Amino acid sequence: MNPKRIRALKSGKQGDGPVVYWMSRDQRAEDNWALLFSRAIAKEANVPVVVVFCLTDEFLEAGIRQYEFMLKGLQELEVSLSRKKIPSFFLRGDPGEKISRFVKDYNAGTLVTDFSPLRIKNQWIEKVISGISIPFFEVDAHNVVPCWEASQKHEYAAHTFRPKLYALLPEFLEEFPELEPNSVETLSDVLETGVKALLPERALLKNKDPLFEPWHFEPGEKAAKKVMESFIADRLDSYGALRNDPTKNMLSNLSPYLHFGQISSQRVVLEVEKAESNPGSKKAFLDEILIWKEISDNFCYYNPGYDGFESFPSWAKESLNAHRNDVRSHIYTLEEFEAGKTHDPLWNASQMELLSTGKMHGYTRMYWAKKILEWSESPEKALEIAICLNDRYELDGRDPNGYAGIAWSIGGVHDRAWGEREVTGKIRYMSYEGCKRKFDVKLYIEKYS
Ligand SMILES: Cc1cc2nc3c(=O)[nH]c(=O)nc-3n(C[C@H](O)[C@H](O)[C@H](O)COP(=O)(O)OP(=O)(O)OC[C@H]3O[C@@H](n4cnc5c(N)ncnc54)[C@H](O)[C@@H]3O)c2cc1C
Repeated sequence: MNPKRIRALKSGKQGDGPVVYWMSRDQRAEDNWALLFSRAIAKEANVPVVVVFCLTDEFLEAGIRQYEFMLKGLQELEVSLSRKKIPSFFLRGDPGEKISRFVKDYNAGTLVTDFSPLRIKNQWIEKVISGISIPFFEVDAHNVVPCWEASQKHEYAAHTFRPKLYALLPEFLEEFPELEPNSVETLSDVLETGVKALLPERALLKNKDPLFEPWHFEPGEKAAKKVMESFIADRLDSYGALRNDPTKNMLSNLSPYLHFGQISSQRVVLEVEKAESNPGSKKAFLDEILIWKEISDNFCYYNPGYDGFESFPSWAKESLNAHRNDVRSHIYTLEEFEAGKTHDPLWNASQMELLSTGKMHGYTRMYWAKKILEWSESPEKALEIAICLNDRYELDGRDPNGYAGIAWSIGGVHDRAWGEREVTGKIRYMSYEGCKRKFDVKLYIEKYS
């Protein structure tokens, strides 16, 4: 148990009651350092470990697709924690008021949470800390190398992050010890009432018939294991050569599970490393799941304004500002962008895939966010438009990967300066003709009418 994984947010009188794990990011029972450390703290005090998960007033900003995925996995997680003699409690309200009241009504001895770098979690922590006196710990249960330990500053490129992370990989890439067992209404009720509130906001194709297709990704820890095994056995060999072809789904499709913490990324990394495949495909996949995923936490953790023009690199701010007054080829409102009402059939196909499946191909994720920059009055409104559609419609959205990916596409964050254009300046450019050379755009457009 590496102590560099756990940080202290409040040092108080170490309480005399159950250690409470505040699940936020990692919604799984296996391979969870926050769950394995809380048990270790529990055993050192002879008190049973418990889990509390808060259902917040911020789900109504997303849709049914995200609400169902999370709650269905929780129903499976609740059963799993029961079989390990850990009781799971679910509260519906403000985490600051709900958690503070809970630790008092149950005589919590120690409080543990998993690590999110997002602004909304720092908001919740501010409230809880001001109303509790027991010690408050957090564990990075989502990154292979803990976010604060990998780097002490914000990195400007991946070629600088890849040595700093791989030099610490032997310290932190290791097997999970098992979760030894211990010595506010039903979830189905909450799913029922939540669906009703969100229902008249459901995305609808034309009229009546809804747009989302929930049969693409089953939620839960067990489904994620089947996904990862199917990727390694069937899709890992050709990852490095086919990841950039949207006509073929040769990606791991792990992001909906990764975002909700329904499978630990290190569990993925251990099995990839031990498996024989195309060595280049292994090299390409490991870079995405270790370098680019864990640098996204670094961007969000070390930039308080990660979702604004303020966090862009200086060369990109200077270039974009010099082109704010250029004429734009087209301008679309958010409502037009949502429905896929653009003059680009490649963009409209990309939007239609997101609406239908809640997951959009990683390659077109760059084209789709750069045309938003090309068709917006200012880069600021483009950042808002890109954030709005991503968080609303992506299964894996509302994630540090999303903001880092969007900041990469719009402001060149973790990228370099390129040849100047109008409107977009030095930012990397992706043309309609360029995508035709790399993959058969005809099938992708037809597949999503
Ligand atoms: C503008 C934009 C927005 C994005 N929004 C999100 C998002 O909200 N949530 C999200 O999880 N990913 C986002 N992605 C990152 C990336 O596209 C997805 O991780 C990936 O496409 C998800 O599908 P996959 O699991 O089949 O990827 P795979 O090719 O199978 O890679 C596996 C994992 O590596 C990680 N990864 C892969 N590519 C990237 C990347 N470019 N940056 C960071 N991590 C990466 C992902 O965690 C991914 O799950 C975004 C990318 C861009 C360019």
